[PDB]
Amino acid sequence: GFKTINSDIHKIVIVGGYGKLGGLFARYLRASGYPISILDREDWAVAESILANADVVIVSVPINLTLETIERLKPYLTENMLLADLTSVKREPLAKMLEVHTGAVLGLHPMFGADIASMAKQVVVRCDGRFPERYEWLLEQIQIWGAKIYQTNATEHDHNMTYIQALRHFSTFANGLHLSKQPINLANLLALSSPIYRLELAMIGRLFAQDAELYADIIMDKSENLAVIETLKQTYDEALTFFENNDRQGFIDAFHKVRDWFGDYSEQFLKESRQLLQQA
Amino acid sequence: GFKTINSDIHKIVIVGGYGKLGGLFARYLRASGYPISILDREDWAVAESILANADVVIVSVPINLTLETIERLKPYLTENMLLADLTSVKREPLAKMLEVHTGAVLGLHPMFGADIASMAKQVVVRCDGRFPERYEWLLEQIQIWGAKIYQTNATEHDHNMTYIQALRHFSTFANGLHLSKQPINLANLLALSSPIYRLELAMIGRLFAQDAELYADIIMNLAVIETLKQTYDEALTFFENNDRQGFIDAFHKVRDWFGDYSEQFLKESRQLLQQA
Ligand SMILES: NC(=O)c1ccc[n+]([C@@H]2O[C@H](COP(=O)([O-])OP(=O)(O)OC[C@H]3O[C@@H](n4cnc5c(N)ncnc54)[C@H](O)[C@@H]3O)[C@@H](O)[C@H]2O)c1
Ligand SMILES: NC(=O)c1ccc[n+]([C@@H]2O[C@H](COP(=O)([O-])OP(=O)(O)OC[C@H]3O[C@@H](n4cnc5c(N)ncnc54)[C@H](O)[C@@H]3O)[C@@H](O)[C@H]2O)c1
Ligand SMILES: N[C@@H](Cc1ccc(O)cc1)C(=O)O
Ligand SMILES: N[C@@H](Cc1ccc(O)cc1)C(=O)O
Repeated sequence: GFKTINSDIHKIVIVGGYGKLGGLFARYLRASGYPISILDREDWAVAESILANADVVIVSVPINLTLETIERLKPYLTENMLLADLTSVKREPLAKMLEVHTGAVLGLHPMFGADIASMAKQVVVRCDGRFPERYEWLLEQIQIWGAKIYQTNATEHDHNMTYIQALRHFSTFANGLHLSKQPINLANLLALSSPIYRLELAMIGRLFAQDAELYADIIMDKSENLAVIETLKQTYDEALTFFENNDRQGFIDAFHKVRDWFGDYSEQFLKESRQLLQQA
Repeated sequence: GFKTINSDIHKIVIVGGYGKLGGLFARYLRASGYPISILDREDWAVAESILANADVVIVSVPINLTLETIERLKPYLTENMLLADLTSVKREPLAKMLEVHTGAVLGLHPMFGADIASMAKQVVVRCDGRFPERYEWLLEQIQIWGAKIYQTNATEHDHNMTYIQALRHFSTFANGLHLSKQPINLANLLALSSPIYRLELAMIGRLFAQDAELYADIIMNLAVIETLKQTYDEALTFFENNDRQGFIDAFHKVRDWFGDYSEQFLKESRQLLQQA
């Protein structure tokens, strides 16, 4: 149960609302006192009646269907409505929402999966479209759940996701792929693993419990993503050289330079990770 | 304070005892009622008196100095002593301990760093050298502190460390190296990061807070890192060829290799972060 920030909101439609993320937001919104209607894959025959008199429309469909879904909403949108999305990429969905709708437009990116037990300390990225004064209530509602909002423009958002998501999930993918080809039994590795070592494997394996299509569409979104993963391969080759050459001091010098780049974050991360495992 | 499993142990010598791991073991053993003498980098001129009447000698020096350090102990060792190590590699240190000492010999590998706040649920690998009946007390003592003992031979230990340590730390090293060359500011990435995404970066940056020498010696294994290089290529090909279904099919096959561990790891990681 959560405080209802805006009691003048009488109907919220979630497009893709039987999905994992859309469903999660539907639950949180219902628990905050807002009536929710769902428009999912088999409901378009009655889109007109589902969307009729909506105050808010939220789009949470597969990345590769998002832009066509936004266009499909066009005939049913009225100017008083808020149009928003939850998509992992922002530049193109935000531009498309602003093109199809003349009213308030808000881009969101929840930086978490649908398996969260609570919204406490989870981050949602805010990219303004139009009329932010009309949707302040929704940003405040999300914070009532305990989430934190961070604001960027949609282009900067996607630029940062190049590193945060495309690079990182590509890398984890390659690590899991590699492990899967090795002549080893995972349970044998786990028996020798203390908590930190178990967590090393968990951070790789947990990726594969999720939807392949999500990670495919994130990584494939733009040519900057291909470019950054091509450079990861070049760096892997550079790192390898130290071990082929048995150049222990070269490795150490590089390790020390990388520590200076992290700065005090290296020691903070060591501490945070230890505390995470100690409690648990 | 921990229960003293064996009250007949009157002197334990830790070679490398002012170090991070040696110092940690010295603190646990002192707290378990065992008198500790330290033999560190400067102390070899008085090694005769340090090692005199020792019941146990534990080696905890840099990996690259470990075998020559064991060799250097031979003149001060007597048959009744227990000789043991904490080294991250087991096959060469164990053999060299069996070579220079006629008495009880035990190989240990603590699977953790010195910054632990307790031994609860930490793993120590056990590789028997000689006369395990003589050192059961110490295996029990370590468990009194809350650690788990897992037993293997030194060859199988070393084989598993290829994957658990060499592979994983090399890959984390290459990822931090790569990140350090990107046109980004870490604080800015962190401000967009929910707890799971902060942990993605934490798991890389925390490597670099530790001793570069340790990871250099552990990694230097080459085969598995060279094959990782081959897998990076296969993975990249999906994105270069815009082969989405290929990627999805490969992702599904990896999930099947992890089996139910994928979902268990998703749950464990969620729980770890929610507790925080
Ligand atoms: N699950 C996550 O970790 C996560 C995290 C952040 C953002 N997102 C975003 O959520 C969206 C994907 O949703 P999900 O991850 O919950 O996956 P999902 O597959 O579980 O949900 C997607 C839903 O959209 C529905 N759908 C498909 N075509 C439709 C159509 N034409 N009209 C209406 N509904 C349609 C599906 O039936 C499904 O219920 C993407 O925008 C993605 O970037 C997901
Ligand atoms: N630190 C870890 O996370 C970790 C984990 C598991 C195992 N280990 C093992 O710990 C051992 C020691 O490393 P540490 O991590 O505590 O690093 P460290 O540098 O803190 O400790 C090494 C100690 O050995 C001393 N030393 C150097 N040369 C010596 C010599 N000739 N004779 C006696 N002492 C000497 C140093 O002065 C120092 O006090 C290695 O065998 C390593 O594999 C370390
Ligand atoms: N990467 C997150 C889930 C997620 C996926 C895609 C996103 O856009 C955001 C979050 C996790 O593994 O838990
Ligand atoms: N890898 C552990 C520390 C460690 C290092 C070497 C070892 O042999 C064992 C454990 C960590 O990052 O916390």
